[PDB]
Amino acid sequence: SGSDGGVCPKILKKCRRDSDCPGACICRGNGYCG
Repeated sequence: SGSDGGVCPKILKKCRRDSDCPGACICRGNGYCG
């Protein structure tokens, strides 16, 4: 979850790229949603 579009619920779902996460989420450096 970030800002100005970066909005995400709980993060515990892996992500390859930012849009790999469901919702308006992005991807953290830990290899999971943000």
